[PDB]
Amino acid sequence: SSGSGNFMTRMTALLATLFFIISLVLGNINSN
Amino acid sequence: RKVYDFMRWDYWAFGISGLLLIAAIVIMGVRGFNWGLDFTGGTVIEITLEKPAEIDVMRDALQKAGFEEPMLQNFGSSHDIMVRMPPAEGETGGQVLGSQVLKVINESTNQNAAVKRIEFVGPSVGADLAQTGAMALMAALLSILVYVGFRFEWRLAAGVVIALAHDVIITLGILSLFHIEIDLTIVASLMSVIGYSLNDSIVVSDRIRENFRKIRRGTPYEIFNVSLTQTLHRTLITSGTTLMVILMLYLFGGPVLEGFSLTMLIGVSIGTASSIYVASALALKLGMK
Amino acid sequence: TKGKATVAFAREARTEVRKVIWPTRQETLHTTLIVAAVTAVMSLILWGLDGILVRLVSFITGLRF
Amino acid sequence: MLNRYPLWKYVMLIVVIVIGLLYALPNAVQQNINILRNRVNQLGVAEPVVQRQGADRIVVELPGIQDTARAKEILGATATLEFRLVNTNVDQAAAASGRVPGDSEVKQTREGQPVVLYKRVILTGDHITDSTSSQDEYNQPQVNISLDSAGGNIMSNFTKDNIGKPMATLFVEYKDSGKKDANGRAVLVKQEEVINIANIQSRLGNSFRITGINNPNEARQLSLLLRAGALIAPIQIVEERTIGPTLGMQNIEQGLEACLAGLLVSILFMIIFYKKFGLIATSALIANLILIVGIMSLLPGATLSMPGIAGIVLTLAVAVDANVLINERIKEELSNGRTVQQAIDEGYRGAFSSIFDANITTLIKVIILYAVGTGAIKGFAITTGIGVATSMFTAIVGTRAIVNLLYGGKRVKK
Amino acid sequence: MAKQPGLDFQSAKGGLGELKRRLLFVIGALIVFRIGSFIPIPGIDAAVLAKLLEQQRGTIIEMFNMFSGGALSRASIFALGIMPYISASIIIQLLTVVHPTLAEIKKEGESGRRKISQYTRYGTLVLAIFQSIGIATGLPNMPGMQGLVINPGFAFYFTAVVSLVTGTMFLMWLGEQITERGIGNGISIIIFAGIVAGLPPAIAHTIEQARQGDLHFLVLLLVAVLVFAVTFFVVFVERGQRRIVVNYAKRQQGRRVYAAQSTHLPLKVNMAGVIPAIFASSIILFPATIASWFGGGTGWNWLTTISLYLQPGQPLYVLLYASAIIFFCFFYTALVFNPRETADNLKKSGAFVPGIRPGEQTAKYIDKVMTRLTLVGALYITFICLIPEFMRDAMKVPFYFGGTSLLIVVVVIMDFMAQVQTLMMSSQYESALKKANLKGYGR
Amino acid sequence: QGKLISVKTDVLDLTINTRGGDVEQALLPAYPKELNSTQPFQLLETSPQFIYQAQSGLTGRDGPDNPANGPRPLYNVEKDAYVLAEGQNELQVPMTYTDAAGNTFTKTFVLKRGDYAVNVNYNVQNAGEKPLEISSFGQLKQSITLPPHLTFRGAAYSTPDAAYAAYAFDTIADNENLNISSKGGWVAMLQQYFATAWIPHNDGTNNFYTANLGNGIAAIGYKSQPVLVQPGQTGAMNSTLWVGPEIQDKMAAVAPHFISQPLFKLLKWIHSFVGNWGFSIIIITFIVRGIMYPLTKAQYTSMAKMRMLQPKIQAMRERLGDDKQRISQEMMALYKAEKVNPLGGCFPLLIQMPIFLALYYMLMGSVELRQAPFALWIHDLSAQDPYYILPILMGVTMFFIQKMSPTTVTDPMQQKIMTFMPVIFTVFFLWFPSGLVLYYIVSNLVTIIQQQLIY
Repeated sequence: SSGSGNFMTRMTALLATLFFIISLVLGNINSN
Repeated sequence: RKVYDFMRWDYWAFGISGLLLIAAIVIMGVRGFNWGLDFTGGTVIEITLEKPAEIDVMRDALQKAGFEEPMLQNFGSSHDIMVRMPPAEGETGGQVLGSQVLKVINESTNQNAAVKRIEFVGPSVGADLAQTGAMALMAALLSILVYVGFRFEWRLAAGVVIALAHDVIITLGILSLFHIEIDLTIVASLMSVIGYSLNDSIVVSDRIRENFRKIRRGTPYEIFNVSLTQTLHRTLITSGTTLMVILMLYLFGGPVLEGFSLTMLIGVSIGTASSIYVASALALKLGMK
Repeated sequence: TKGKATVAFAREARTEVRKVIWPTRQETLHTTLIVAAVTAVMSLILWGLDGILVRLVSFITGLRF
Repeated sequence: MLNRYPLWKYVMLIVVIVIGLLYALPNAVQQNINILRNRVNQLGVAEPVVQRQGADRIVVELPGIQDTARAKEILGATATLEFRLVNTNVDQAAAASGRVPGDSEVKQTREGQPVVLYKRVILTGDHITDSTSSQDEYNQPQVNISLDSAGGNIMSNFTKDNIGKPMATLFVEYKDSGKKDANGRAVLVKQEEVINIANIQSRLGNSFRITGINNPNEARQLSLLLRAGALIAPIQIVEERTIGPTLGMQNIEQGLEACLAGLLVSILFMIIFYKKFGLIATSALIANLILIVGIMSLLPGATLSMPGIAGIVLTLAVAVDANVLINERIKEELSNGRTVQQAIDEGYRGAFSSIFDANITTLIKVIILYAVGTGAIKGFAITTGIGVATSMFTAIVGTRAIVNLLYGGKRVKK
Repeated sequence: MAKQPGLDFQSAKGGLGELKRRLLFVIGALIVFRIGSFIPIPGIDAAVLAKLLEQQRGTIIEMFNMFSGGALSRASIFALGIMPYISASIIIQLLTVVHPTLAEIKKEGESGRRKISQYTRYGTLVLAIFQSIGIATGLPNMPGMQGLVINPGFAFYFTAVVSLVTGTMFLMWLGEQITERGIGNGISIIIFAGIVAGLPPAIAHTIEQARQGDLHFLVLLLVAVLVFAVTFFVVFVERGQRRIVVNYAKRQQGRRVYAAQSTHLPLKVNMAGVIPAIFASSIILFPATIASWFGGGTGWNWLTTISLYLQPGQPLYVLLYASAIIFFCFFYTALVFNPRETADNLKKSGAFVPGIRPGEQTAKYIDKVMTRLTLVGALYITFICLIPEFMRDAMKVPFYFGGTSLLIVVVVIMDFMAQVQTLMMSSQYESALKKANLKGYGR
Repeated sequence: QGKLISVKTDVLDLTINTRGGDVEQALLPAYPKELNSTQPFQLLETSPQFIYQAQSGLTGRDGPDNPANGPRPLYNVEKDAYVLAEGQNELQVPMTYTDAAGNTFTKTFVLKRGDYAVNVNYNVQNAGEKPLEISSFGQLKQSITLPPHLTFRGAAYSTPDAAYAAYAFDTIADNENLNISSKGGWVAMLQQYFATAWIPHNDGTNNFYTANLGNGIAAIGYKSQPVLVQPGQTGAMNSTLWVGPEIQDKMAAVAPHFISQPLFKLLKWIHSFVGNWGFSIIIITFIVRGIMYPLTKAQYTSMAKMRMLQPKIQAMRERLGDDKQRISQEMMALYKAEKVNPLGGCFPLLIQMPIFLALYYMLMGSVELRQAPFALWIHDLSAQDPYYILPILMGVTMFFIQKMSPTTVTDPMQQKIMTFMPVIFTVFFLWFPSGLVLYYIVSNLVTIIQQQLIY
């Protein structure tokens, strides 16, 4: 990690990290 | 963890940044600063327009209402264009019945557009809003100045209001050049931000007063310096929280709240930029006889 | 520098590698089965794991894209 | 204890905040939203991505636009499905063909071409049962429409005459209002968009051929839109995206959203820059907000405004930074050699002095602004005033567990 | 340029809580990459296949492929791959070799010299942006259609660009989140996550989406049934290892205390030669990949003077790699890089001598290869790892790319397969030494 | 390679390249190129730094003149110069090539007295005696702009069944590719007074196309319906090549009957009705640069003071292998003052880039650097000739804005990130107009008033 400290919590980090598939891809949730 | 390097470079750097403050006030005089709807009266139209869409069509309807080409003062962000021009003449005001010249917004074949709002404030009415705006603004700053003087120290109160106002007046002169309206929302924003930035000044100054009262035969001015280096990171962390709030405001206010957000965004950012440290060093010069 | 100069290394290496090869057989079927087994399983372990995640999400993108 | 709220009180506060976040905030049609999505364009729409807010409820209206309640059925209007022989000379330009390199509303508005001939009704009314794309033997993917038996039978009978004629798949077209006396209320003409143009050559009546497509691998979205256009019965648009119609009222909502999101990320700061444990560090903020919403409903005497909401940012601000002022005080002084033995009592005596000063510094501006300002400033300082008096006492007493929380554990340098 | 905070580990502590995240962090990183390396990017064109005409659509090129973990077939949210990490890796380790006296990194007469911890992970996040516009605005006729990455509306390509750079934010986070109950550090963790986009179907995945429903056929999935050539090459790497796994791990032969059975893992002997090899290949594979990645050409790949000397560069640049190896392995590896970790934390199988006996390990098994993995001489090591790269890349491979990427992830598979064995025991009770040296050896 | 031959008549002066067999220079003997001169006006040109020409021929997969090849073939012509005069109305110049299987292709430029239209008659002799499918073809290819030496310029297409369309050479930053199928028609290039066009007389459907053929070279053409030619048969396809006066009705009398707009326009909207061109761009740049008042300095000072010796720069990597449950406290513990610079991290790098690239993009393709704005002191913002002040001035201005507290050192890492900037800038921006260069000076002018006195 970095030497200046801060915490990215892991559940929220995984959920944000695999959001992009279920959101801004077209056809999947909404077809345009 | 200990050891900070920047202090002699910084007050000198503040010093060259000074000429950018000279410049900002010169834009204020040369290009003007007084413009608004609340501020002195104004006629305002806001429209959403698609980029390749014909603006000469948009100009044809404002021509027909009777607004002229130097008088139309252009602003725009993202997908919205915002045009502002002096108070509407005679009995032909901004909300008038009839004519039907601006009602052609929202039908298209190339000028792809939509009307959002239309505004009108008249001149002597706008004037009371601006003069009270101008007083309201000044009295709150003055009032804070006086508190920091009585509370702590006047040499530091004056060094604070000098330092935190300098990046405000520099940022304002950029806005001045751009013909931004200085509505009561700009007044509210200028008096929103002073404190979330100055809270950082408050902690250092509390510590400096406290460190000064305990000491016995030693000197004040050495302990002032240490008081900075002790409370340094705290000032950086401090108002990180308010900055998170203003950024959320900035994301969902988008174009129509952009300069209100931009004054807030820059406003919370001045406590750690010009800051207490330059302010303290000038009051330190002054204290030292 | 670092061109066609600095001996003695490349030719020596080639005779070194040929002679580490030399005194022993290079292959054996069951020892090949064990290394392929760990290799296979490790590929299978991944494949079951993204079978219940991305393989289901991509079924929709087959269907609707 | 490290927590300075009694246990049933702490539960009771925890009950209170989780029960409270249910309040106010809570609120085939959905496959025909692509077709409905092309009708929203022409109004300045930078990014026309369409979305449902329920099963039969579709949300996409623009930022800030004057009244759309006049436009609901105009915008919801369907085609007759009349399909009749035309002639497209030379270009072979058509609206869904134009959408393949991606689409843009002025490029789409100017999309399409003159028709030199434009007469002779072949198919009319309901007549489509499907549309789909299939790879075919032309190297470039082919889109097909599947026609009904009665329609098929009509096409089958008139095949040999029409074989080689251009035949129009026809959906609604816009049209200038007659009166021109107001914004956004001009009725649509139901059969004058050439969406796709293609030539009869099928020897199978129930199968109609639509021009092949240059999409790099994609084709289902384009495939669906033709049967979406045909099988749609009217959809009247609803709800908003935070952004949404009426500019000055939209400001209020998109600022109120901003104080909720602003709040939420301020908590993420707390989580991100400090050590988690219980709900202790979050606790005085949630009680301050509640008293703020409480005092205001006991006093419904004003009116809402965005200067109010800016006071709401201002009063949020004092609440978030005051929590930060007490957290960073205790550790840093503990780190710099301030007592351990006498800690909590000296944190009572010195840890709250900048919490006071900020709140006082905040109050005197608000007071001076209320007296001398006009318009927005009154709006702004009123909502703030209650909140600044409220926050100060909430914090001075309510942030006191913080001092025990961060004098606990390893006495090593923080 | 730079910033320091904001990419960083979860909050944690001891005592009787949080016991169930056993191999969750170690191997979840690999699954996390697989979701974002298979899926399409945001937009109307994002399942993008390469051109069959002049004016439109991109082109396949091996340089994009081997460092992406992708290929045209789709354009994916993590489709920067390992390319900015390895490219930082060349800038902040292989370009500093100049002038030994101010070079640093070398041995001092003094103890220690560590300073580079923060450079690779944050170096990735300067190149990611420039790379992300480079492929998005690269290839002869774009990747797919026409999106430009500064659009405040029609912003799909910008949206893929943001998704890549915030994805590199997240891929970096994955490397250093292991510390709560996982294992591995440094480069190895990232590579094990990063090239893991293929293997099973032979190809670099997307049997997914493409063979789903009423879809007829996609021509590229012709080569996918050929998993035996793919596994044949990955075996052929394994094959060259000395084969030794022998006897029992009971009592005093254990490399686990209290075992009954012994882990059926050969002790790998060729692991050391891979350290110089990757750095020798990646500095030659970088300027051609740059020109491939920011590639262009009118209707087809640019074949003018300069770009002819880079773009079909392959076969000559690999020969230059096979020659140049000697200068990473002679006067540089062991003076930069650490000679530690020969076989003591890699061997988890039992038996200290084969046959369990005093002295007499033999030349034919492990003894004489053991001497030159330690005592002065570094002739053997790097060369034996060029024979599998040559076999695989002289005939190519049904993975959609050859090259040294398909040396690196195979070796980190052996490395983790040893590590996972004693991980509950090491998490339970202290293990004296954890990997971070890799066997760095040359002359 | 190949040679140039001269072909002369009363209104027509043509010059024919053996390489490809094409007319790559043409002149008009009846219109001098200035007052009291004997020099004709130049029409087609092909010398370095500009191309304008027709390319004649037959295409398809065995077809010689196809525009997807490497170098066009070396046609034979019997003569080194041709002059037309009394006794014959018509001069015929056959350019002759035989491809490897033994077919004879001939493209014959035929020129009559008193006319600007040159008939082109394409023949294949099928002497290698197997099947051929061969397609009639033309390209017309033109540079974007012509510097003086001694816009109206563009392309046009017409069909007999639709409206004429045309498009000028002031907005190519990309281009259309044109997929038009039509029988009859013609394809043209336009200029002041003059034009060239291909008028294919061929039966059946023609395929038209337009293209870029490299940076600021535009092209337009046709490919006619494949002609089936039998073993031992001679076949024929027919076109007229116009080289003279811009009369669009003439050709139909002769004939058989990426970049987009959103950021660029958005930056247009913040000053739309001003109407002072170059002046608005440099003002809105000062403003945007003033929004960037911490940000521009934040970019600067993150390439400045990058290291803090050995002890400070190493952090939270060796400590992870330990596994010991304190590591979360230790992270928070480590740097307090310390702010070490490891190259990137996205944020003082990303934000600034799209507005100044949109400003680059607008100014590069501009139509608005043509007039001088009244308020500006400089005229001639589209000037890009060698031997002028503004590019040295910008080289020195780039250098100045990296100065003032740089703090040098002789470390290998990161130092020359500062100092490579004016080196890359000065050589790269030394080509293309004064108004591009002048924008970087007003962009840098915000940093400058924080450097020294200036008005």
